[PDB]
Amino acid sequence: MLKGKKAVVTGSTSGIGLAMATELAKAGADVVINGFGQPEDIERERSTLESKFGVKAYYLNADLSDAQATRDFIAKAAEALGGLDILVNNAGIQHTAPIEEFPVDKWNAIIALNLSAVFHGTAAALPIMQKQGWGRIINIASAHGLVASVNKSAYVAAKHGVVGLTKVTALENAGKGITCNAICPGWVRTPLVEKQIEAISQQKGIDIEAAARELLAEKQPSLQFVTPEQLGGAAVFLSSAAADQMTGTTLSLDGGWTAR
Amino acid sequence: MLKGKKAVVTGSTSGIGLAMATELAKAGADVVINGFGQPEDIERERSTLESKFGVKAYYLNADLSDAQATRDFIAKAAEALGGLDILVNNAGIQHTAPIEEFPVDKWNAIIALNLSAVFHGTAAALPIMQKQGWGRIINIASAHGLVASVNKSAYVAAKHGVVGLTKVTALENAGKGITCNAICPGWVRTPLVEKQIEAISQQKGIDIEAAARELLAEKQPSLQFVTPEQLGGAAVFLSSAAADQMTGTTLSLDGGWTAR
Amino acid sequence: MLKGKKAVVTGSTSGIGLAMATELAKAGADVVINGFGQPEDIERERSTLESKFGVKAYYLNADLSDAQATRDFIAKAAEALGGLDILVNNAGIQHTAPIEEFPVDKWNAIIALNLSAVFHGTAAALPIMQKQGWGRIINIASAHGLVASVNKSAYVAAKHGVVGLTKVTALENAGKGITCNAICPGWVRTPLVEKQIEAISQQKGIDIEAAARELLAEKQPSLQFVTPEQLGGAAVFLSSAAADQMTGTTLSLDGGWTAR
Amino acid sequence: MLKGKKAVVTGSTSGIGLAMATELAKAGADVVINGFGQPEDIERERSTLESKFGVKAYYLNADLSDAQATRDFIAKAAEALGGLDILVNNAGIQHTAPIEEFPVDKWNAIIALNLSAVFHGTAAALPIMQKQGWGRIINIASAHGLVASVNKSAYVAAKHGVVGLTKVTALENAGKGITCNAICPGWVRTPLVEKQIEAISQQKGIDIEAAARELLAEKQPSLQFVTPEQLGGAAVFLSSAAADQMTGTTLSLDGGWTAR
Ligand SMILES: NC(=O)c1ccc[n+]([C@@H]2O[C@H](COP(=O)([O-])OP(=O)(O)OC[C@H]3O[C@@H](n4cnc5c(N)ncnc54)[C@H](O)[C@@H]3O)[C@@H](O)[C@H]2O)c1
Ligand SMILES: NC(=O)c1ccc[n+]([C@@H]2O[C@H](COP(=O)([O-])OP(=O)(O)OC[C@H]3O[C@@H](n4cnc5c(N)ncnc54)[C@H](O)[C@@H]3O)[C@@H](O)[C@H]2O)c1
Ligand SMILES: NC(=O)c1ccc[n+]([C@@H]2O[C@H](COP(=O)([O-])OP(=O)(O)OC[C@H]3O[C@@H](n4cnc5c(N)ncnc54)[C@H](O)[C@@H]3O)[C@@H](O)[C@H]2O)c1
Ligand SMILES: NC(=O)c1ccc[n+]([C@@H]2O[C@H](COP(=O)([O-])OP(=O)(O)OC[C@H]3O[C@@H](n4cnc5c(N)ncnc54)[C@H](O)[C@@H]3O)[C@@H](O)[C@H]2O)c1
Ligand code: NA
Ligand code: NA
Repeated sequence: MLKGKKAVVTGSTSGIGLAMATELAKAGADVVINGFGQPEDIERERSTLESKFGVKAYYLNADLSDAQATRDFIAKAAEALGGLDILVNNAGIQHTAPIEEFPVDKWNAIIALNLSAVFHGTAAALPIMQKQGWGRIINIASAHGLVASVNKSAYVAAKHGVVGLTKVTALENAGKGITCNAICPGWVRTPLVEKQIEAISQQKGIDIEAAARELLAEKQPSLQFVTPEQLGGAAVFLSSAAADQMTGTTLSLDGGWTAR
Repeated sequence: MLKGKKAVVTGSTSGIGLAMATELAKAGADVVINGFGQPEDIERERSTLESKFGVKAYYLNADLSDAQATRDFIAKAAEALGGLDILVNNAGIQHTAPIEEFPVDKWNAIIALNLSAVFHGTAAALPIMQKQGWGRIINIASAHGLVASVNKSAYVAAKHGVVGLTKVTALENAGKGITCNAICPGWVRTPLVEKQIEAISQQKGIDIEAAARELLAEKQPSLQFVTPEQLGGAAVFLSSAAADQMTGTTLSLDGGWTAR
Repeated sequence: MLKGKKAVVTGSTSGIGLAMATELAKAGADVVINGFGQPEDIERERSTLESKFGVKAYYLNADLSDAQATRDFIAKAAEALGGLDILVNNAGIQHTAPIEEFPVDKWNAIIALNLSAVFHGTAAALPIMQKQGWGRIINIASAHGLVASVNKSAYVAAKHGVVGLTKVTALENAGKGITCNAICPGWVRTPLVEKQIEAISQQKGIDIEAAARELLAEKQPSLQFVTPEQLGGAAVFLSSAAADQMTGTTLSLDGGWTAR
Repeated sequence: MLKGKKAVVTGSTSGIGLAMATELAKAGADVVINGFGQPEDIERERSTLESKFGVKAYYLNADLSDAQATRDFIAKAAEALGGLDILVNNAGIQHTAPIEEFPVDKWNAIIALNLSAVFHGTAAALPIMQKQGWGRIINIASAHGLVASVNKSAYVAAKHGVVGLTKVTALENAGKGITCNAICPGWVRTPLVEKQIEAISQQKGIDIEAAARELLAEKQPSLQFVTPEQLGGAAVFLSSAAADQMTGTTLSLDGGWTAR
């Protein structure tokens, strides 16, 4: 556990990121959360981290598709926490279309958030971690950082990029007490995936749960979703001493996706 | 933690395997240990698992280079434990030489133990795990299951084989409550590596600790050994609920080896 | 050979790209070249393709860091050639620095050219190839699309991205007569690498050829550079019938870099 | 082309190997063929290589599941040819079953032929190639050297092993003028695959060509078989000067299998 640690999770107002923040707070870390949503919902989440788990929590709104806003977000997060031990670069978006129809603005948006924000956030965090001789950078990539699917050019490119960037970060900081790894989930039933399930259901003329089964069966041999709580557990493991020499690698929780 | 669980670790009389057994016993599992060594040392280890950690422990001697002996070992282990929830296929040997000089008997020995024993042990364990709808198979591969080094033809071939076999096991048992993953360590300073350090030291005419540094610097960017305790921690993570959808993959704890 | 084929090579005014164009022209393709340099040198190269190899050649200046300029370049190339059978996405730049010092504008420039231009060029080319039921898209990635090195965050991220994008392109166009693959070279002694050799030489206080040897020895087991002509040969192979079912993959010509 | 070169192809009495031998003979190499079959068919193939392509051809019967027989085969091949420039390690077998039912003798047979014979053949060939400062070792692995499928434990393990062994061979001989690479095909409609198609057809109660379509659709995005002639073309490319710095890698011709 992580008592005393200071953690930042991007895109933690909902989905995987919120489960990350929750597991980190449970383990005893103070947490900065981030992302979009209804103000009342976000404040309920912030206050819940504090009242359930007895840690400090802060919400810092920053649109991480902007480089300077990301760099400023990290600075503000570190100021709030009084340090920065663990950075989870999680915020991301999706858009599906074939390449020749793929909107240029969607390409740019996905590269900006899913790839460039990881770079800018890392760049801002590293000097803090380097000065204290301890850090964890945990990038949320995807099975799509290792393999491809149709109609996901920007996302697959970005996630592959994140895997590469994770490696560079690790190598540059090897031996310094700082590790960087990429968690690579398969399907997790958040709203990012519910939209894809809904789209299949309309294409096929089937109920939503039949469509969820079809989505799993195509990619994920276990035929079960990965959960946000499982991913939170993986982040806590990466943050532990057992993972001191785990750096520059991918941790796939994907129900067998990448085994075939 | 793993209270009530029944674990078998091959090649757990010393080295990584003994640390695996220790962490599993600490987490509350009963443990079957296995491997060669001085009878008094092995019995001290068995009795220590019991008296420190309050679990049952059994030592079953089996030379796992023999298929039938491996299959019989699993049966005897399951009988002793009253079940079999977690199998860690760890036993292995090494021999370095270039291919054209590599002894045929050493090729055969390394394939037999480092690869075939994983198959035979898995084959024996699976029906037990399938009937109870829960299992963990944890194969100890290597960074050398993903990349190569000179003079390690048999070992690299075997370890790559283990990574492949891990994938097949995972896919065949997808959704059944059984996962199979391969831990892929970089250098860990056991006697298997001390022999290689000694060999460098003689080649270079340097003290042993200088030779250990040279061994690390060539391969392992962190310039630190991975520890057996870290690997034990990884095994405990793989055995946890957070890893229910982690299957068919590799968990590299290698100080950056495979990032470059 | 490629008589009658219509090829476009980005960044073919010098370096690898010019060797690509040359091999394609030798094989009988008409070629559009592209890139920066002295006008007289570029025109000499264009006219040389024609007079040596008896093909048509065109130079179209476009700064491919701009999306619309890339898309317009493809349209103009296809108009010049009367079609578009083979697209080699080669143009790229490099900049070395550690992450926390890595200029934001250099990150943006490298992502724009080395990754985004591949997307925009592919997007523009695909409908042409889809309508004729034959095409080759050949992306020039790197060993750094598969593994990392220090101080190359943007480039490694971009090149990993290219490998991902190559996979998506291949899958979206599977069976259509169009393949997409990524050539992943190790060191090739162009000006992009000569700058790095010069930088080592100054850091170490050694002559340039000693520095070239040091650059090779660190990464490239063969201790020899890959040549632009070899890479041109690989492109010609990818464009051949033997490669009709080679799609979505990487072709490493790297002197062993990625084997270890 | 390969005029004057001396090539050996294991398991070249039929299937992929015979197409390998044919392309090598077409390119001007003398060829030793090997494998089982009807004596009259094998002699017709040998004599055809000579009369169509004007090269010398030899058939040497050796059961390559035996180490010493493999090593002796290489010696006899080199004696027949007057040298040995190109070795294609192709012979292989398949057997499908789940792990817990997988015959021990089939595990042993597949490891012996598909993995160990590659080692023994390489070991025998290397000193010949080392003394002349030129060689090509071309191992026929599979998509199953990179990823898994159910019911193929031994084969996947073996093929992964071959990929590892290829890397070691390459690294040990880096810079010596000898390269070693693994061709990794997807489905090729030989008798090894026809048996699997027939098995699907009986399971599903469908005609053989429907079953062939189902076999492709599951794994191979292009929905077309790879041909033996394509693979022969890849071998000829690997043997060319363009591939002098291609070593230690995999060349996937798999219709997109490994892209997803
Ligand atoms: N759901 C899956 O199956 C899955 C699988 C693998 C990887 N991923 C990755 O996990 C991460 C989280 O995905 P999720 O499924 O929880 O998605 P989600 O849509 O449920 O949550 C996205 C989060 O990011 C925030 N966000 C969006 N745009 C932002 C911006 N410009 N700046 C700051 N925050 C922003 C949202 O407000 C939200 O908090 C993403 O990187 C995604 O690619 C998801
Ligand atoms: N040490 C490292 O750096 C390292 C790194 C990666 C992977 N590995 C792998 O970890 C595993 C353990 O290695 P280690 O370094 O602890 O080695 P070790 O030599 O210290 O221990 C080997 C264990 O296996 C047992 N053993 C040997 N032959 C056996 C046989 N025929 N049957 C049953 N048991 C047998 C030994 O008695 C001992 O208990 C091996 O598979 C090895 O390949 C080790
Ligand atoms: N040299 C190597 O060792 C090596 C190895 C692997 C991959 N690569 C890749 O090969 C490709 C070519 O590299 P190179 O070594 O020949 O480099 P180079 O610097 O010699 O040539 C780069 C080419 O791209 C052009 N170019 C640059 N910016 C451009 C822009 N904005 N728009 C259009 N054209 C532009 C240049 O004018 C030139 O024609 C790059 O993608 C590089 O990443 C090179
Ligand atoms: N067919 C495919 O889809 C496919 C795909 C990828 C890889 N492969 C690999 O390609 C290689 C050739 O396969 P194929 O499909 O042509 O099979 P095949 O069954 O058509 O041919 C096998 C060849 O090996 C010979 N052989 C068998 N046992 C032997 C032994 N003990 N000693 C010497 N020779 C022996 C046979 O006589 C025959 O010449 C194998 O390694 C296989 O794993 C095949
Ligand atoms: Na590597
Ligand atoms: Na895959």
